[PDB]
Amino acid sequence: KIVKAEVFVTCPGRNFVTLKITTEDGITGLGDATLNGRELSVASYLQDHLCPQLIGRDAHRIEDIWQFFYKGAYWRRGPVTMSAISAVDMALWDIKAKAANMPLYQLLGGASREGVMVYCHTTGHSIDEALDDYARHQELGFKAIRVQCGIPGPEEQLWSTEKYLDFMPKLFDAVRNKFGFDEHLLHDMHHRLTPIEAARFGKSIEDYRMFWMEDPTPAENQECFRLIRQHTVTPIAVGEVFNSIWDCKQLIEEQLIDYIRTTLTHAGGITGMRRIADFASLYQVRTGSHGPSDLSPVCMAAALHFDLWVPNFGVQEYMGYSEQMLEVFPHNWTFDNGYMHPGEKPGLGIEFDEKLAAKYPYEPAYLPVARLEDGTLWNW
Amino acid sequence: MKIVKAEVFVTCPGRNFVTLKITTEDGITGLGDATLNGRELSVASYLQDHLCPQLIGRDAHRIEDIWQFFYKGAYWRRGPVTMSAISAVDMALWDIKAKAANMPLYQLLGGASREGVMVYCHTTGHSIDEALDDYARHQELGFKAIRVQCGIPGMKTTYGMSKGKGLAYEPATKGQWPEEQLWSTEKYLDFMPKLFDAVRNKFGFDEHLLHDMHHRLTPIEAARFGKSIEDYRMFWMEDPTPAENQECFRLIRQHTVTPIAVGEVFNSIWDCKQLIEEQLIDYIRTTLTHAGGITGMRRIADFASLYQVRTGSHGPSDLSPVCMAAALHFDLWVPNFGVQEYMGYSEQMLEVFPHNWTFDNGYMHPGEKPGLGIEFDEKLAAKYPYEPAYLPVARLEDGTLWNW
Amino acid sequence: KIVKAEVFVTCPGRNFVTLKITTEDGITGLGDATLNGRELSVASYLQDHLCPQLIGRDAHRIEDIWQFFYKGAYWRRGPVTMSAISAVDMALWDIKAKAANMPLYQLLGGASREGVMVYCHTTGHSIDEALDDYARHQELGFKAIRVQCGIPGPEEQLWSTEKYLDFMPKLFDAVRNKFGFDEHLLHDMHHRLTPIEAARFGKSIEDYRMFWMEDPTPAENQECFRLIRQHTVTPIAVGEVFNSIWDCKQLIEEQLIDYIRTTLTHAGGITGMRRIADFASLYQVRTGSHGPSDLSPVCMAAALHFDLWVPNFGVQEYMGYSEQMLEVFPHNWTFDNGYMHPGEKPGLGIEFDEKLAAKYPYEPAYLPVARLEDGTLWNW
Amino acid sequence: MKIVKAEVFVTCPGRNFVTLKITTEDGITGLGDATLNGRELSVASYLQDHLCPQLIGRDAHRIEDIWQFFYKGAYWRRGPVTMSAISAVDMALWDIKAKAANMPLYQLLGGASREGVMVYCHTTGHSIDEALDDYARHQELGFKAIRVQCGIPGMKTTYGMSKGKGLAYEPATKGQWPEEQLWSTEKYLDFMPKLFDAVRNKFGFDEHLLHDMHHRLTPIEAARFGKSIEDYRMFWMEDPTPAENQECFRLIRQHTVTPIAVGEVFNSIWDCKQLIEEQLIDYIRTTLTHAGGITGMRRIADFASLYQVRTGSHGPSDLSPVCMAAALHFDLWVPNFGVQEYMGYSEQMLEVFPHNWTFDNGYMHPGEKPGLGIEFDEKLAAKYPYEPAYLPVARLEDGTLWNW
Ligand SMILES: [Mg+2]
Ligand SMILES: [Mg+2]
Ligand SMILES: [Mg+2]
Ligand SMILES: [Mg+2]
Repeated sequence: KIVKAEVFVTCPGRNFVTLKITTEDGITGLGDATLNGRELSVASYLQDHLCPQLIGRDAHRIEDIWQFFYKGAYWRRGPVTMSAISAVDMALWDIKAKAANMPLYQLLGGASREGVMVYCHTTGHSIDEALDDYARHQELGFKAIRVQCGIPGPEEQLWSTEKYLDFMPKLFDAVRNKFGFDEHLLHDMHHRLTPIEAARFGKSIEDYRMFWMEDPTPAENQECFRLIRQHTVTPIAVGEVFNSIWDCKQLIEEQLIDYIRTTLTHAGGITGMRRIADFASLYQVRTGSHGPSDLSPVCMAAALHFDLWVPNFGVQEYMGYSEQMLEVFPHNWTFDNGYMHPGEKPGLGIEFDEKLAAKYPYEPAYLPVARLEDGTLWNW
Repeated sequence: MKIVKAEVFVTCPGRNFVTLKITTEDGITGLGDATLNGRELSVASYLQDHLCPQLIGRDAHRIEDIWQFFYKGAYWRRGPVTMSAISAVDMALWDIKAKAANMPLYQLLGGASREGVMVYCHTTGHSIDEALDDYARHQELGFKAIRVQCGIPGMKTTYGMSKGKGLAYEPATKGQWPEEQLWSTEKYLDFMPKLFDAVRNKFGFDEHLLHDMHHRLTPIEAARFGKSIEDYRMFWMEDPTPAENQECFRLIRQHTVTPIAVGEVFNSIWDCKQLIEEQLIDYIRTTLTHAGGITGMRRIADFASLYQVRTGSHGPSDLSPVCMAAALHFDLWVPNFGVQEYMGYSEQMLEVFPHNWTFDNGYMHPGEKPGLGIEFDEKLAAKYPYEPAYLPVARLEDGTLWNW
Repeated sequence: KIVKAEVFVTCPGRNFVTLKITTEDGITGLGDATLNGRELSVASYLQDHLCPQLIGRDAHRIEDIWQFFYKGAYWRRGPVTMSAISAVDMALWDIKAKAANMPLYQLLGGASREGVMVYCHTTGHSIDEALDDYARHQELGFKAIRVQCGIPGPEEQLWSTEKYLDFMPKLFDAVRNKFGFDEHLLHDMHHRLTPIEAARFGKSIEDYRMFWMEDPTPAENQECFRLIRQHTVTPIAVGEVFNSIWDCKQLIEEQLIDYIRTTLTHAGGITGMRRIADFASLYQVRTGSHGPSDLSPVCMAAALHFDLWVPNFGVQEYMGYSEQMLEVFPHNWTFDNGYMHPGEKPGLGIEFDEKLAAKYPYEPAYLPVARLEDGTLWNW
Repeated sequence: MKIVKAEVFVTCPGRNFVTLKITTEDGITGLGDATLNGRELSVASYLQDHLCPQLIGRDAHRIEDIWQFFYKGAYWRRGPVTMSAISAVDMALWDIKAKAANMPLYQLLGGASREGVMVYCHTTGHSIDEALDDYARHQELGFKAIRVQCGIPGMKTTYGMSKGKGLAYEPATKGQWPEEQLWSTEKYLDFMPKLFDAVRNKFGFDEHLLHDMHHRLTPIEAARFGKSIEDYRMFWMEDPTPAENQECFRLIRQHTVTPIAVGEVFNSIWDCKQLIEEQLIDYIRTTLTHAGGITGMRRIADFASLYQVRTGSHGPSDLSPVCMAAALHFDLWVPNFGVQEYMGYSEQMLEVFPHNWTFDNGYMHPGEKPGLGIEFDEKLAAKYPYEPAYLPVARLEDGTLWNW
């Protein structure tokens, strides 16, 4: 029996929305509802609408509560809706695993791997800046590195597809010339391109053999990935902004992508993302979960548990966190030579320092938007 | 027209309404509806906490860039909550634009395609006889198109506080937890065609006859049901089966010539693209408040038209009179218009939203007032603070959580 | 209430057919019905058949009049039919915007951009002629330039596909060697090729990264673009000669093109071309409206209004006009550093000098035809 | 044979006809029909102002190059007006070519596939009884195939100057504005199958039974209607739904085995390629005057044949006796021939076009005269100047502008 369903919002120094479920017998569960830029919309969805409906209820019935909130909302999917349902899910699996006196990955089918490969972020204003950044991050032991750097030439940013097409292969060329192959080489395209520009981009970087190119073109219309897929063999990843298998069912069934980047916080929690992962396996599509700063350590934990089990695991993103971010969330995960592992403690193995949290009130922050030279509002 | 104020109001007289009011430097005012039954405060937040402070520097004239700015600029893209917010803005912006133009909004959309807008009512009963009387009542009111339902024998609620035989009008029930209904598809399949039989027998054809299936059946069940009602020439059979998987409408279309409507719960063209392009439906029921306002909904309708799909906008109590006035401008213009749903508003609800549409012999027509032709009495709105109220859920005999 | 629906035909020095609608209260609207080479066919369609039917009628009912002329004609589509209906449409939106005391782009949803990128025409007898032409047009400030030049070796012209395949990539090579990338590089193929020749053409110019190749093969059968699309990543544009969404629905739905070149005068006016534009947006196809001399300034105006609004705007063609052409049409559009903007006056912001117009009677002029060495009549 | 003259004539006895006459250096004459009901002068222009001066140097022998020269050389390619012009040329050119050959035109096409050409008539009534008498009248005239219609009870025009019960023969009404008709699909669906029932009941089978749906229904409506008339074994059900989107015929074909005809309004193989290749129709109703003359129409028919689609050429008052004489040569040859429509011509109309086809017991046969076997009396044509006349439009109860 759930006795309390509480929502917390904190900023050290970025916003996190956290759900805490308490049962009658003292077991306590944590869940991430963080939705970058629309945080208070989810907080209200939970505090005002889902949490009171979680009170009479048996914690054991994870599936039923999921279905109850999924279908019972009537207006069915969506980023806010799912960020909430996933928070409820995450906290209930936290509770169940504690109840099993097990780490979460154990309830899922146990470890399919000894370690979880993560990738880091590297960036510059110039190529030279980028290569020194890659070299220090290689030094830190990551086996997979996502590389970006500036093009020669909400916050509104300026975008030129054309300047990017002509210039950006030059980066991967440099990375490969300095440092060999062996490391996995990654790149985020940030939805900036047309399908046929993405095809062109893919071809032009095939020589450097990317582990993937991610978010090539906006994917509301999943048919738009067909064009890129018929023209390049550079691996494709997508799915940060997805909240549903309905967002990616076509991309996977038509073998248009190699990595699905959906996340526990945003795509349905353990319950939903289990189903998405399993579906992708049939098509030899692998998991490339988003791991930015704006998913809180609660999700990282659960995602290290998920990643430890999934047969078809690909990579985990680990953008990382502030010592200021992490200390609100006492964690027990480890890192060694480019692999992470979840705790071996019951549940998610994660805590929430409420008193510390209360030191940090919500502060408004929005993601940038992109505009052409034109001023036409583009995909950031 | 620099936007100078962007305010959200939550009022409950006596069901919840979320209303956005945008005010311009020169003092033009526009209203937008952002009501999302059962999750209202999330949108209120989505508007109040993130979006309305972003609307403050902006030129109200630039409706498209604003729509795209919020649509894409929210990096997380679709969905009921997000789209409820965006639509409210867009609706308010088009209200302001027609006011600036000194024109009823329909005039800006392309002018009128028709002299008036056909609306349908609902009728119900616990028994077939009851439903026939309700039908006769609405027939004498001049309704040309009527949606009929009635109870499945054996299946009345055992819940003592159910608003029950009401509920078809106001399904969201004041309180904390959703009312739980028991569903049997099998008893529905055997019984419901008898309702349409009896209606057509007593009151022949001449009336357009509508029916809502409330998402309960699977494709092959809906297929059979459509077949079993072909003799009655339904104007439509509505929300047959869950539509997240648009391919699920295929088995239905293969097997019956009963007309198919869907789209109440949709917030985007991406929710219905496949259904339309594949000609799996005849009527698209998406709404201004939930499906992207004037801007987003003109796109859906125009796309639909290419496939000879007509509009059949959802119009329950939980869309505010602002969305209603707006829908009537859209309906009066839209070339591929089919029908408009018109659930009543109580007097209580309407005196908060002074309006100017009219009704005559089954057809509605909006203001000839500039903008939408709708107001929002903030002083009377302030009298009705938010009250929690939630949509039912359905469970099978199993206890299985099912589609409501 | 419309009181007059007048058609004018003038030649300074090229033919234009113009429609002028007057309402009871003095508001006046202008519309382009110019159809190159068949001008008097449209003039008659209007004066003899549509205009008298516009007299009793309410100017506000733009949609209804469109539908009334579209379906009521019984014989439904076609270049002449649509050139007429579009003229009626254009003039009625001119009237409506005046009635709103607004520039037209405002009624459409307002400006999505600060400027409208145009491309110019450049040509030669030789490559050197072409490059000096490009350099002077770059000097004039265009950011997009369509390049043609002669192959070494109605008016009937001679055509050799084979000489063109072997030679024409040599041009883009020269343009890129002299002047860098940055500028958008364009080319018109004039329907001259087979689908598989077009595929070959596309591949061979991929190295120069064209903004587009336009009208690769005749498109009555839209399936003929499939072959080019599976073999090249050079962007494709098409649609000058289209009058309908039915002409291009398959090309867009199957993601066979990147730019749709339909025009207000020829494809249904604001009402029709709004629908075509919107449909193309779903597939990330962008607008590349034809802007030749034989669309009159009335259309240019309205097209600058349309272009200013369309979310999915791509480019506007601006072949340009004679000082002799423009002075019949007092205009208020501007040009600055490769961008155009429509007036800020009510309506289209365009006028028609009738008295001047009457100085210039119609004169017969036809487009060339193309013939192989054979004499077989080919696609010009 | 150098073309020396190329003239357009517009005459009205008493409906409009546009006729092209081509004259050769040696003095062979050929006539072509270019009539486009309701927009006649546009084609007249398209011929007179641009095309006929282009036909002046040319060798009349080169029919194909001429066809392509105008087809492609008009940079703007298809369409009712353009194609009306091109067909008129082509028809005149093939008339000249058979004259040069001293042969009836059919002989040049491949010779006769049949001894004669089946034609269908129309019958109508305000009531079913009336229509049955009209049926009996045409049955005794020897017609083997008959198209039947009649009024939908309640829906007679309230317009005092309507030619009304006529109109099925000459729908284009002299004047300035189109006559406006009110349409109800729902009343059509409930009533019309009763007409076919009554016909088959009084006069059994033995007659081929045809019916024109006039573009009024949507795919699922047409689907239902086809189903509802299966018992009567219609020879065809015609123009079911607008066909700009050829995919719209799919829902129809999936649901009924009632035969489907379409193509009156088509000007090109591109208008019907998908419909044929997908086997969505049984009869292709394109015409010599509107669909590309002998040259373009042999292509359409041959393509159709691959799919077992037969020809069912439209033949109303608004195709001239030149197009009729031409159609009978085409029909007599074409292997996949289905039926020919034969609306009468008044005596007035025919004395302008001295002809030589014959009719015997429901079958027509063209001249055994060289060329088409048709003339054009220019002196009597000159007596009847052009009179404006326009096709109706239909509006729904709504005022909505709909498909006529
Ligand atoms: Mg990304
Ligand atoms: Mg419903
Ligand atoms: Mg071109
Ligand atoms: Mg017909």
